[PDB]
Amino acid sequence: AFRVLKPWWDVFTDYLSVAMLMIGVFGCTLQVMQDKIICLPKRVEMKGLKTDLDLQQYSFINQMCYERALHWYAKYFPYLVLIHTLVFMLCSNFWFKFPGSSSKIEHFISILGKCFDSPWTTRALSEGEQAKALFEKVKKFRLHVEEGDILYAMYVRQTVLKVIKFLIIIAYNSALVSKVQFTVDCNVDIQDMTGYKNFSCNHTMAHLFSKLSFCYLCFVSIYGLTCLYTLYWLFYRSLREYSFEYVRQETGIDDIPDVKNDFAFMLHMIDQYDPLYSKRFAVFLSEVSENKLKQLNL
Amino acid sequence: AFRVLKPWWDVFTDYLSVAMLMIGVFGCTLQVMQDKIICLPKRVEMKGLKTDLDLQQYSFINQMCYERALHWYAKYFPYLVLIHTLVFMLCSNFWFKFPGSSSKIEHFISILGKCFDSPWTTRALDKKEGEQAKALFEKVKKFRLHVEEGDILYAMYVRQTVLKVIKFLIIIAYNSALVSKVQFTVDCNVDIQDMTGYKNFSCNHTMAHLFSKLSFCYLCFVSIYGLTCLYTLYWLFYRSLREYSFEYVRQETGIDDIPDVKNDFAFMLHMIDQYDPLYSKRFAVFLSEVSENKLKQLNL
Amino acid sequence: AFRVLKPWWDVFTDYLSVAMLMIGVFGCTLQVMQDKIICLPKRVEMKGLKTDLDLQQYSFINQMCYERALHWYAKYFPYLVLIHTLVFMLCSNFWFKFPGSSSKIEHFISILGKCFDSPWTTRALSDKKEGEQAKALFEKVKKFRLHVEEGDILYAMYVRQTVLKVIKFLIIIAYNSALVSKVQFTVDCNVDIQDMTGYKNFSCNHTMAHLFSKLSFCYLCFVSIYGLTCLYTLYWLFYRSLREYSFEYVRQETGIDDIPDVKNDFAFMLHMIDQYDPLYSKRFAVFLSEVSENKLKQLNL
Amino acid sequence: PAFRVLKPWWDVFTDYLSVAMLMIGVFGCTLQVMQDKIICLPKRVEMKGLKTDLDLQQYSFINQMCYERALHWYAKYFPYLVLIHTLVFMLCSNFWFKFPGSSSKIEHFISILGKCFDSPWTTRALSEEGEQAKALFEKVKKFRLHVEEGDILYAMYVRQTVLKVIKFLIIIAYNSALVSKVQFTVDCNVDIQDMTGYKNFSCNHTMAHLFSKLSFCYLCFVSIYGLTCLYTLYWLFYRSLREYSFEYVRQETGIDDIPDVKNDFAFMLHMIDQYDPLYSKRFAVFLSEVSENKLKQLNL
Amino acid sequence: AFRVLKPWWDVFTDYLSVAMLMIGVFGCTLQVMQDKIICLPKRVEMKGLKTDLDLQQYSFINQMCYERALHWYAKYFPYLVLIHTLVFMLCSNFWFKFPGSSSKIEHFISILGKCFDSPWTTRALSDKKEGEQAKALFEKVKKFRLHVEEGDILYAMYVRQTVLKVIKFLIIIAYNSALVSKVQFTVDCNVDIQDMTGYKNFSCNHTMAHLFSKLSFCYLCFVSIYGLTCLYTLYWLFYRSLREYSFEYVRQETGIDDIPDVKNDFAFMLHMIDQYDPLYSKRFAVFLSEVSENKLKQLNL
Amino acid sequence: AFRVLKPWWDVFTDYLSVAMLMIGVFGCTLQVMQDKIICLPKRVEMKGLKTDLDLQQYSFINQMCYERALHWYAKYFPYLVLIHTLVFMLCSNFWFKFPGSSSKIEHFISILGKCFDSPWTTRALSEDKKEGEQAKALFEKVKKFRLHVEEGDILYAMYVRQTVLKVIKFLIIIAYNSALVSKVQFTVDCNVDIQDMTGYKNFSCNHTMAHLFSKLSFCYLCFVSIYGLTCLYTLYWLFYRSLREYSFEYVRQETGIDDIPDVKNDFAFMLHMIDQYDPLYSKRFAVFLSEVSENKLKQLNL
Repeated sequence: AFRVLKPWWDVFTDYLSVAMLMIGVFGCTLQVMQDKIICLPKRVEMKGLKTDLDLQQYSFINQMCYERALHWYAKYFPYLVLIHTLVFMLCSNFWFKFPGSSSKIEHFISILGKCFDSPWTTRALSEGEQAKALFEKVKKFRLHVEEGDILYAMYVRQTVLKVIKFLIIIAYNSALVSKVQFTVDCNVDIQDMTGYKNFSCNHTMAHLFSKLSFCYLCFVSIYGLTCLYTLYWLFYRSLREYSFEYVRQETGIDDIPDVKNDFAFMLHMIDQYDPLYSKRFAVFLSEVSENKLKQLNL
Repeated sequence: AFRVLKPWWDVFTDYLSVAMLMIGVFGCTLQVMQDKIICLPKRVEMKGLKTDLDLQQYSFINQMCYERALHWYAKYFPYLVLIHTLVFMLCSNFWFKFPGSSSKIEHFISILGKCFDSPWTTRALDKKEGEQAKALFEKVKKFRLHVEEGDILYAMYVRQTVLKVIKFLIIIAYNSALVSKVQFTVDCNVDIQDMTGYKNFSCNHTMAHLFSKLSFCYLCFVSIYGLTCLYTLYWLFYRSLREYSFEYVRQETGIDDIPDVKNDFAFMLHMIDQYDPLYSKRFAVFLSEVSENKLKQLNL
Repeated sequence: AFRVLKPWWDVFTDYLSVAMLMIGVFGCTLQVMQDKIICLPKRVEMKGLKTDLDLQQYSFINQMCYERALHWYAKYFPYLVLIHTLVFMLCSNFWFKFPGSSSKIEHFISILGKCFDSPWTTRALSDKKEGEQAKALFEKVKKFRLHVEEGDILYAMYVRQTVLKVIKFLIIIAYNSALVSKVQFTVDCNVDIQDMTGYKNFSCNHTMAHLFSKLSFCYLCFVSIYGLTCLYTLYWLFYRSLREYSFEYVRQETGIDDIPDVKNDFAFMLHMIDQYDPLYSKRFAVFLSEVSENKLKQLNL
Repeated sequence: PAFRVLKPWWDVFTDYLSVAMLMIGVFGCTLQVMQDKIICLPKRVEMKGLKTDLDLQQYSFINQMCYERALHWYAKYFPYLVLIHTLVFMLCSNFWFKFPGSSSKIEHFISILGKCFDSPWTTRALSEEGEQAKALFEKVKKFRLHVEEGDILYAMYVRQTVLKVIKFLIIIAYNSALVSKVQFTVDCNVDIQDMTGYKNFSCNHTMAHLFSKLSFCYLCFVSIYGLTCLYTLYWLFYRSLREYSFEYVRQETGIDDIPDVKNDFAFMLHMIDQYDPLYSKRFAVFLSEVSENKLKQLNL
Repeated sequence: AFRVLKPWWDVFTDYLSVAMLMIGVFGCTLQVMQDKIICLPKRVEMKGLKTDLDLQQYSFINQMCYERALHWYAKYFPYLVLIHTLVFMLCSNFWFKFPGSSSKIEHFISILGKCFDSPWTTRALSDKKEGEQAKALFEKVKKFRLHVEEGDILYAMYVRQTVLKVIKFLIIIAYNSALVSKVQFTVDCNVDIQDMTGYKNFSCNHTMAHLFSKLSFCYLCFVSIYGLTCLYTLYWLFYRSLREYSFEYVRQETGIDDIPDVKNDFAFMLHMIDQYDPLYSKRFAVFLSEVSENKLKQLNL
Repeated sequence: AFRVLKPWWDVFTDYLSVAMLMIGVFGCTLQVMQDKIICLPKRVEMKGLKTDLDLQQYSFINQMCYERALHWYAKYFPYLVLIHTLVFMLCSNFWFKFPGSSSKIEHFISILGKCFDSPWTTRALSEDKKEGEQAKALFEKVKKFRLHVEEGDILYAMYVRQTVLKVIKFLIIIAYNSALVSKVQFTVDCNVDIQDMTGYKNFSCNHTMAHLFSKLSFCYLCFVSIYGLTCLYTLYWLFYRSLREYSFEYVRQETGIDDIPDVKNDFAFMLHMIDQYDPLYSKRFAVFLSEVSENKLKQLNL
């Protein structure tokens, strides 16, 4: 189910994405509740000024104001939060398990699942026909996957997209997150239908839709930085053509070669989850054990 | 099944975390359907004072006072408690979820489970039995050599302990010193007289007494948890548990050839020994070469 | 699965305790959901008392009256019951769930279970691997005798738990009987809010009061039952010294005058288990006589 | 959960009727806490409307004072009485599968019956392996020593029926006498004369036309559960359920060696017969020493 | 499972019952949301007439009229539909689970399955295990012929269900047919509440009546169809003497002029199952004459 | 499943009915939420006209007018659409489940499945112990089934009946919907005779959900015609082929064995119908329809 190959450079991002969707859900709920703007007519003991206006007129006032005095973001922030969150969620997860190359990753998953528990591997690390069948599958998988370049340039594309969107989001929420102000001074000209021209407006949910904005800014900064670290690892160790050189001096069989391309990426990544399936794969990825099993079967 | 890997410390701690979550959820629920400031104009059988104010002017007054009069905490003690509770919860569950210290712990747990049902240990204290014993000894040597050098399990627990103590202290301070800024009858002096006219208003906040009591409850529970974490940190610092000593096992079973485990095995020992200080002796079975030679001979 | 060790007393108490929580929840539901104290100014054919008051001043009147006139409990009746019930539920279940006190329970239960299905027990009640298993059970019995027959870790906690529960019953009966005559359904309030509304001495009614009185009466009755059960526990835990046992009945029934009498924690364990089913006691105690072990060894030999 | 093998028809009908009573009570409470209460009006004891001139608050106070001082004993808290009574009558049907005194024998009978009806030795003998059946046979000997020893399980279904009948009779009485008095047009007289002004008021109970019907339904349902319980109590002392003997089964299987069980075996076996008259033969096979000797010979 | 065990009347009953339940659900949903009796006082350029009455006097008037002027059925056209629907549902799936009352037909079903699938039928109408298979089938056939053709526990329940169905159908049809002429959009209330509200005689319109009438006709029509199916059961149950069978075609078609004529429960079940599939009858009747057993014994020798 | 038993005519309808059910459900759901006239009294810088009418009397006016002044279909369209959709659906799904006509269809399907995938069928048309025994068993089963089925015409009429009923109901629907469709309007003018109670006589009422509901009905009517047209097309396959007489003519030339005759009546209907899903199961069935093939199977068994 691919859960084996998922570096900590790809799980904290999923968790932070869940949190972002949660903040968006709370914001959407809040904007669902409440009553929005509640504006009154300015007049440009302590008995009060009888405004004298009928209720539908006040609904006309409080509808004209909340579409001619509230800025680009302050009225529709929750929608932007949800859109960016869904974009990031789809971009990260679905990228690798795409349509173009879903087959190779799944088949490598199957081969790794088989070779993780090979009985002949257990014996040699201290069934024979099974070892031969596994060797055949390994050789075919090598000739098919190692002869490949797809599953390499999809993680680079996904991380690049994620980092680009992180930059864009920080930019957008930078500027227009200082224009969410409670008081406002609407000056519209609904003057013959209503009677009082210039009116004052005091949005209801602005305190929250500033604090939620601060929190979303923090979470987006964290996810941006983590994607930054992944983009750092992905281009500072040349993780193509991995090297089972320490494996050779580590296990004794000094003929185990170095896989390349998609095999290299799969190994270097699945190395991060648990640095032990590398040995179990390298066991079947050696030629001398093949002839040894051939002799033993005889 | 991490059951033996959970001392009394991180049992009382988790239960108190659940209680804190309950108080936070109830507080939020009460903050939802309990209205808000019900402010009214001030005048700074008896016929009532006809105040002459419309049905939206009063709403303007309420939604100006409930956001420029009532003090900081008294408006968001529910959410702040919820956030701090979530952090305190997901700050004591990383020694079992973070990659890089997890699979080794799982293997250690499985191995510790393995070396329990040993008839040879009963014999020490069926050809498969001898082969099973030898395989157990070999796997024990393998896992021990695996976890005996990089000992990040007397480190990560230390970091979690220090951070949890820090958070307890900060939370107690900030929710104690300001715990006296929630009152019933606050007086608002807001200057909006061109629209309504009345210049100084009085506001009674609805849920402003069930929150002081709730904050007292949260302070008490958090103080208990702070003391518990402090004592855990004190115990896990009273002596260097980075090296163990099964001198009792040696003096008891006559197997005096096993050395003193350290580092990762020290962590596992000194911790598991808190669950039930007898399964420790079980590992002592797969720790002597004398028994290994005896079993190898018994195979013949 | 520690269902074997649960005396008849705690057999009902836990159930009753769960029941208490139910009342708590219901009470809370009736507080937030329903309305609250209503009120009206007092002027202290037919007619109509026309008293102008815009329908916000009435809200201020209600929400000052029902916070400065209703007594200490009737506003907070549910939360107290929930809190005390959770306290009792925690107290009753920290005797089989305490680290450093539960491993003995597990070891004793495992040993007793191994003894219960013992076929060598059937043989001694009047193969080589079978005899080896019999000797293994005898050795396990010797180990358990050497380990869990010394300290009263599980003979000093049950008494403490009973003491705490009895104290809670006392304090709860006291408080919930004290004020339960101070929760009434017509209160007369006098706050000095006069410059802002006009009428300075008002009458008010707490809507959900005559029901809260009855619910609290029910809570008092159920708590008195739970206290009675705890009292019987404290009378069957202090009139017979269950920390010094003697299997004289098994000696009479089996004929072997060679099984000794366990004491202290083993005595506690045996005595408690004896209240679940009066059979496992003899099956466990049989595999402790030297004649039985000698017979098993001789059959092996 | 296997807690079905011992359940006569009486138990199934009792559970179903209990479910229906619970539903009636739930719907009633939901109604009583989701609509309008009594809605009272002031009494002045072409044309024109009789203007009353009283604000909303005063009217709400009139309603709340009247409809807590005029409506009689039952008609206000009706649904709660049905809920409590249904809870009791649902609790009585459980002190024979939870109480310690009867749980063990019940579970042992369950397991032994499950094994006994699933024995190829039954196909061997009734048509007229080795130690595993003997283990069951020894377990049967083990079972038929902890069981056939006295009257424990045949006290529960001979006492629980008594209490159920008693409480059903009582509830029939107390919902029979206090069901003539849930009226629609009631009159209240509160001395609220300085607050509102009028002295005697009239009040119609809003949802009172459904309480009479719901109470009729509850009266019929309690009648049914009472009759079923009465029948079971009559059975528990009319036909001798304290001594069974598979004598007809003795003729049907031919092996005239099966024993004559008593007390606990009597109640457990007869009620096992009630559910399906095929467990009796399916188990009685592993109860004859001749069958045991036949199995012993089969081992060789 | 029981798919072959459903007559045409059974499927028609299931369908009509589902329709009835749906109609009742729709009616209940409507009655929840919109039904409300409205009323106003009656006083015997166009200028308005000011009734002069407050906002609770109208509530008292409406909630007195809508309980003293609308008749018994009109109050709940939905309740009676729901109850009769539940009753018909209970009548459904009645004979099949009375005591356990399932093995009594499960044996017949297993017998029919084993009878259809035997090669011996093809061989007769044209190994040791097949000879053993025929022997086992014959033994089971004898056991069922003795057990099934022994009394009345498979004819009483279904017949009683049919009788109850006919009775309920006729009763509900009569009741909803006699008094459907009282649902209307105008009702004239003359209540005696005059010293309190003042306007003595009032007129009322019932909100959702001119729909309930139509729905009522709907129910009647639908119920009629179901009832007609029940009537056909009277045709099926009371005309044919299915309690006696006769292998009139078995001897003519398979050549074995010895196939017996079943009686009582077996005969009725055969006459029924003939409706579902007219092939299993010969399959079961193959093991109904001693000729088949003799042939099986000869071939297995 | 009766996969072979569904022509194109049985394909379009099975989903057009689902669409009709959706339209009806949405119409009813909307009707349940927002509706009902909002009437006002008539008079048979600008300042409004005070009316002096309470907030209950106006409700009574609304409920009397929107019950005695708006025409039948406009008042209850959605019920009508749901009912007609259910009826057409059930009529469609009758014959393939009717008592007395179902088991025969299952037997036909079983025979077809046996004959299509058969090593004997492949071998015979290409130019053992288990194979020979199975071939003999199939030959006997087919010989019995032909006389067991080709005796009457029960299941080859019900298709004619179902087609006739669907076409008739399509005619009826395209009648009623076209007729009572100009009676859905927005502004109606009601004259109730209630003057002593509310005071005004001639009232006007702007209905809501009309210039939407009416439009939906047009939609429905169009989609309804679809079903009817499809049924009419199936009528060509009904009474133009005389399908009650099958003619296995091409098989005897294209397979080489001129010993299988042409079926009639019920078998003819079943074969012609199954021939519209894949024009090859016919030959694979006719493989076990020649006497020479049975003789060869017997000889290979012998």
